[PDB]
Parts: sequence; structure tokens; C-alpha cells
Amino acid sequence: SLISALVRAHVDSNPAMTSLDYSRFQANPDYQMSGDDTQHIQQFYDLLTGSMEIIRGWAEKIPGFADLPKADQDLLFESAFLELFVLRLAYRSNPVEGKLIFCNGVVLHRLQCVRGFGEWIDSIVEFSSNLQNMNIDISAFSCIAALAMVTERHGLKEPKRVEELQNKIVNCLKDHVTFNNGGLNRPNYLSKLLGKLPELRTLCTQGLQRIFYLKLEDLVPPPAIIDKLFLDTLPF
Ligand SMILES: *[C@@H]1C=C2C=C(O)C(=O)C=C2N1
Ligand SMILES: [K+]
Repeated sequence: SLISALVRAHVDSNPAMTSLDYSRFQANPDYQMSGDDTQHIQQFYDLLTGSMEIIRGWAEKIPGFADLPKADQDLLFESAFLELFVLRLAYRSNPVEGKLIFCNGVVLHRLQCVRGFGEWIDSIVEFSSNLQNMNIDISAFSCIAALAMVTERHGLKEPKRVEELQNKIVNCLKDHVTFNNGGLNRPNYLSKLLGKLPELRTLCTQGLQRIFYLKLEDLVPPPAIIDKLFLDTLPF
């Protein structure tokens, strides 16, 4: 029941792997680089806001989420955007070829993303390599994604409703794993999957550091949506 909804949410919020536009894909480094930085910082901001709208649409397809106070929805979405963005990008990209595929089908090489993202893009590619080396199926990935957002957050109006949705999702992922791979559970696999979440939070704080650096540089000032994201995500 829940995993079907979660997988449909994922599928509906991801680009079909046949519409990948390799038009702005450039793999020659000598050409990969010489574009003034301004354009890359803007490209960075656009990728972030474009995936903000995509992922919010995904979040709205999570059974039970929409029944939560609108303020809780905004707190969960803003608190997890960076983690969602990093997880979804790392799951659909191709780390071995150094190819990044964003929430919209654009395929860029790592060396092109380094100009805008900073070293964080390398931390992202390493995360993609680690995540894919454990070959999570789509049902499991849709559950981890749901659990990355539907989790405890300070300043929540109704924390018990969220806690209930989280338990529902955790239990759904455990049932899928146990049924799929024999009546005998895989507690160790399960713990590695849930352990992928803290790594995601850190990748995120590393995204806040990249945004903070760009705000200080003041060359390509962060647009209103990124300014708000930065201030709203600040944990203190
Ligand atoms: C991305 C930004 C975060 C904000 C929080 O409140 C967390 O708990 C984790 C985060 N990583
Ligand atoms: K496809």
C-alpha cells in the first residue's frame, strides 16, 4: 500500500532515463572550464530552485504528509530539501563516468559542476559511488527518500503525527525487505540503509557551506529563494 504510493511519487518526480538531454554535456576539460564564473554560479542557483519545486511536488505525493499542518509541511520540506536533492541526484547519477543527472534530465560532467558547486560536488559524487555500491532497489529508495523528510524536527506543531508517518514508512521498508529477501529479515542491510541518512545530512551542511561562501563572495548574489532556504535551514 505505502510502497506503491512512494514508488509512484518517486517515478512521477524523476526524469525518464530516455529524455536525458546531453546537449550541455561537455567532457573536454579545456572547454569544460573557460566560462566566466558568474554564469556557473547562476547555473548553480537555478539547479537548486528547479529541484526545489520538483521535490516539493514529490513531497506532496507522500501519503499522510498533506494532512499535516501547513507549517509542519513547510518545516519538513525546507529542512530536508538539501538532503533530498543530494540523495536523488546521487541515486540517479553515474559516478563512474563522472556524469551528474539532475532532477530535470540535464546531464553535466563533474568538472562542469565543480565551478559552481565547489568541492561539494566531489563529496556528492563520492556519496553516489557509496550509495550505488549497495544497489538499493526502487522500492527501498522510495522509502529512504520518504524517511529523509518525514522525521523529527524541532519547532514542529504536531510532532506525533509526523512520528506516526515516519514509523509507518520505516515499518513499510522493513516489511518490503523482509518479504523480498526471505521470511528472515536483513537487520544489517537495514541498518546500513538507515545509516545513509546521517551522511546525507552532512552533505547537506556542506551545501550550506557552499551557499554561505557564495553569499560572502557577493559576485552572484543568491536569489530570494536561496536566501530564504539558507536562513530557514539554519538549525539555530
Ligand atoms: C540539511 C540541513 C539540515 C537541517 C536540520 O535541522 C537537520 O536536522 C539536518 C540538516 N541537513
Ligand atoms: K526510462
